[PDB]
Parts: sequence; structure tokens; C-alpha cells
Amino acid sequence: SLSTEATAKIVSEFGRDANDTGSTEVQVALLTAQINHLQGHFAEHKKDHHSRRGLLRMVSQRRKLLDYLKRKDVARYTRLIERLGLRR
Amino acid sequence: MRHYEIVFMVHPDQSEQVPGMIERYTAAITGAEGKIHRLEDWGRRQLAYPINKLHKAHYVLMNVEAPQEVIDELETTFRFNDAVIRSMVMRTKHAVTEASPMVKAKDERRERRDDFANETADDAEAGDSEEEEEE
Amino acid sequence: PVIKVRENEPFDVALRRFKRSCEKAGVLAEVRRREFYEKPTTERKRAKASAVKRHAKKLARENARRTRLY
Amino acid sequence: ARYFRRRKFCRFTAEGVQEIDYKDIATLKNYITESGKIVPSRITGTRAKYQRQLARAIKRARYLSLLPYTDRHQ
Amino acid sequence: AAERCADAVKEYGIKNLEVMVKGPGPGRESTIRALNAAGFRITNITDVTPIPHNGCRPPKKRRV
RNA sequence: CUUGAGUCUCGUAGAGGGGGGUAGAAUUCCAGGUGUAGCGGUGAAAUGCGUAGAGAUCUGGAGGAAUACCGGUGGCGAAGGCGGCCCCCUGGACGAAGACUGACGCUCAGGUGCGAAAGCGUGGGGAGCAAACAGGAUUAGAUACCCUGGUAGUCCACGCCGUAAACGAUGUCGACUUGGAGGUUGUGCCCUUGAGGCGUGGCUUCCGGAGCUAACGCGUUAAGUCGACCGCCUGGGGAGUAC
Repeated sequence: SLSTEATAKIVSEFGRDANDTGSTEVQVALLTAQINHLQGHFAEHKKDHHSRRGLLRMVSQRRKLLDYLKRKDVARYTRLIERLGLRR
Repeated sequence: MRHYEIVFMVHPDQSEQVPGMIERYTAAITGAEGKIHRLEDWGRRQLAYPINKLHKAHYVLMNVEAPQEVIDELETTFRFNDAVIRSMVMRTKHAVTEASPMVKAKDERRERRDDFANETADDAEAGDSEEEEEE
Repeated sequence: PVIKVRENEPFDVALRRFKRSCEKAGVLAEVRRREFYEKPTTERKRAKASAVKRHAKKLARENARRTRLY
Repeated sequence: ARYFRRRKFCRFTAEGVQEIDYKDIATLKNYITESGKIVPSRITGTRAKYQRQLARAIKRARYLSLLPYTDRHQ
Repeated sequence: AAERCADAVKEYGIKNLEVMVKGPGPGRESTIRALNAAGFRITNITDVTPIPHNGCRPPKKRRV
């Protein structure tokens, strides 16, 4: 769950190029910001197993693109975990 | 903020006691950096069935751009008000660039398109005058 | 049953084609029966398979037209 | 030449352009029975997209207690 | 029954009717025809069968 | 590397979900008027309802459940499934065009969640229908079909094992591909070719060559051809029963 201007602000200062919409890192930053809002939606909409399934799909994909980034170089993958705050 | 449209109703006894309300609602929305995109009074209308054992009530329409919390607050205020006797609210709406477009259909409801449970003659002396060449 | 009407006090005007609401009308199918979410379209295709006397005459009209033999 | 003779809510941009609204109660009277029921696509001269919009506006207006909704009333 | 009902109100000096109908039964036009022919005045025919917006679950008889 | 795969911009339809609200219609129930002896249920009634005032008709009040039309082999959802109207929040899809990333992909034992109905623990609720229970009828009998009567149940909130002709019977995913017509629906361009057409892209109903094909048929969305991975069968009963 994300506003269009919020999505825009994510790629404003992430992305590997002018009008990048495809880089691994920004895909995973926008997926984090979706997850964090959608977890907070399904918190009160406890029987919405549409949103639950959409939430699952997002965190799975984000984990597979974190894995793709750790497959490239591990230091940028842990830099993204730094830059998004994720896990303890 | 969001574009809206609002209908609401008050009693027949209140069909000349509504302009003081239309003032207050205007001042709430302009107070909120919101604007009136259209304003119409549909007058006393006859009802296909009586609401609260009376066959007519008085209709108004506002069409606005306003912050969503004004329209949260006001639709619920109506839903707690006993003088305001029924509403409808619609999301994401603007006026026609025509003036009085709904008035010409108010004219039609009051003429051919109800079951007239109380006489046509008392309710039709309310709200916007049906100058059909504007609308 | 009798509606309201353009008819001359209908019992004397032999109109029959439309003059019901439920009474041998299509909404009688779940009226006086259980609710069944699926049944009423399945029940068209199933009924027709036993309803062979009307079926076969319409079938004969269209296939005989379609051959240029009619 | 240009333009050619269009059919009901067909071949054209400025009819049925926006969705059929419940405030426009004047058009809705055209499309209802003597028991205040909806008329289908096959009679109205319109397709599925417009019928969905029509049947909504009719519904809205009836629950506003402004249009007939059965053969009976008080 | 329609004739016996015309006789039932005979004493109130009524003669003019209009007509209202409900129910699936066939007592709906033979009644009117013999009523108008039994010295009474039929003038209007309107149905008053009540119909719902879906409503409550119908009964089942004979597994119909 | 961008072609597979993924992502945003942007166009767009939808009974997709969760939370809340609302209008009118109706079956029921209560009170009372009016009226007066009938009513009801079946093949027949009987049981049952009435004169202690029924039925029918009028008006006031009360409850709980559900949305007639629209409606289509239509539209949407992972499937299970999803149908009155309003708001709030919200997943998914599809598509004319813009680009971007740079094979990041695909399946999947085990695992984890979902999963019609019935069910059951918990609390609430009790209009309608109706397991159980009670009575009636029928019949040779009738513990049944049929009728009179009717509790639980359903519906609301919370929690639990989960099963189904979960029969679109065809594991998931992909490429290859005879033809045609209907519906539905996104789109560029234009004499809206006439009708909007036409290409084009998505879904789906129907038909069908060839192929496949015990057979019905199926049949380019194959019951086809080909690849990866994963599940099932191996005579019948014992038996998904036992342990």
C-alpha cells in the first residue's frame, strides 16, 4: 500500500539512473514501504485475506530481490538492510 | 484533498429555515480552504413512501471540493441530527459546468416521477425556481 | 395478477400473454423452494434434456432451414 | 464527406459519455416500468457497460424514496 | 362467493364497487364478471398482491 | 545483453476483500377498529384455526432475516467463492504508450496459510424456513414420502480438527502451434470506412479440420506436440478398516 507521490519520492533519490524504475535496490525500498503500510492495514482488517495474500507476495519478492542483490555483492545487500532498517 | 458531492434533507416545516444551515456549512468548508463548485435547493419533494409518517421532505444539494475530514465530520453530524432527516454522499465528484443541471430533473421528479403521497401543490413552492433555459 | 391497465375492465378482453407477477411466472422457481445458488441455470439445461417433444420440433425447423431443403 | 448517421448511443462520443447518474432522475423515468422496475439491455438500445450504469442510478433514486420500487406504495 | 358477497352488502344500500385482487387462486375474474352481472357496478380493476425485495426463506411442500 | 523475468509512469473495467452505514420492499408478530361465521390442509383430508369474535379488510406499534428488478454460458476472486443502495479503507487483474532494471527466472517433496456445506466449544440473537421432538393422515404396515405443529440450527461476535460429485473431473509453469462464429472488454488510427470500422491486445461461450482418440469425443484456452519439476495408480473384497 503506497501513494503515487510516495512511490515518486522513493525513486527521486534511489534508482541507478535518470528515470530508473527497474534497479534491484529501489524495487526493494518500494516493497518495504508497501509492506510496512499493508501490515498496518491488515492489523485492523483482520479477515482481509486478499490483502494478506498481497502482503505475502510482496515480502517474498523483496526477499528474492535481496537474494539477487546478495548474489551480486553482499556489502550492498547489507547496506540496503541498513538503509531500510529491516530485521533485528 | 478530495472532490465531493452531497445531498441532504430537512423537514417541510424547515424548508424556509434551511438558508441559515446552507450558510453554516459553506462557512465550515471555506473555513477549510474548500470551495463551492455548485449549490442548489431541490425544495420540498414528495416521497414514493412517507419517511417518519410524513409524505414529503425538503432536499438540498451541495457540490464541493473540501478536505475529507470536513465531509467525515459533516456526514456524521447529519447522521446524529434529527432535523436533517436523510442524506446521500458521493465520493470523487465535481459540478457540471452547466448551472442548475439537477434542478431541471428536480422539476421532472415533482411533475411525473414519484407516487405523490402528499399533494404536489404544497411541496413545489420550495427551493430553486425552475428556469429551464439555464439548465 | 390483474395489474392496473389500459384494458376495458379486464375479464372480457382475452389478454393472457403478460398478466402475472409470480402465478405460473418464472420467479416461482425459488419462491416456495429452498435457496439454491447454482440450480436455476443448471435446471434449464437439465429440464430441456427431458423436454424432448418441444426440443426436437425447434431442432427440426432450424436444421431443415439450414440445408436449403425447407 | 465526413460524419455519418449514428445509431442510438452508438458511433459517437457525446452521448452516454459519462456514467448514468442517479441525480439525473429525468432520464431515469424513460427506462422504468409501471412497477418502477429496471428495463434490460435488449429493450433500451444499450450494451452491458451502460446497463450497469443505468441499473445503479435507478437503484440509488428508489432508495432516495423518489422513484417507484414496487406496484405498491402508501 | 362473489354473488353471496354482493348479497352480503345489499342491506347497506351499496351498489358501486371498484376491485382489488390478491393471491394465486383463480377467484380473480369469474368473481368480477358475476359481480357486475349481479346488479352491482364494477368500475376499476387494480392488483394489490404484495411482492418483496427478496425477503425470507420460502416453505417447501412435496419437495417442491 | 535485453528479448525471458521484474518495476514505475500512464490508460482502464470489475457482484474481488475487510471495516462501518442506509432505504425501501416484503413474510412474521403484537394491539386496536370495522365486520360476522366462517377459515385451513390434502388426491381426500385428518390433525389444526373460529364465534372466549376467526378469515378478510383498515390503521398504529414491534422484530429478525434478506435484497425483487437488473441478469447474461455476463463481470470479478487463488481456489473456496463473490449479487440492494451510501461512505472508509483495501488486495488482485487487464491495457494504447512511455521507459527503467539487466536472466534478477521457473517448479517444488517436506513446510505454512487458505479452504462450500454440515459440524462443535464460547457468548449473543430468535422474522422466516426447518434436522430433532410432538401430533395428524395414507397404507397391508409407515417408525417414510404427505399434512398440522416446531426446537435446535441459520444470523451476529469469538475461537477449533477440516471436508465435499472442493466434477470446468484434465498437477503447476512455458514454448510450438488448422479454421470459423457469438458474447465481453482494453486500445491506436481514421473516411469514427457504414454500421464506428480496422488492426491490435485480454477474458470467455459455442462450433470444428488435422492431430490425438478403448470410447464419448476432446480438439491450438487440445483429452494435440514438446521440455523442467511435483502428485497419483498398479485386479476385486478385507479397507482409509485395523494397529
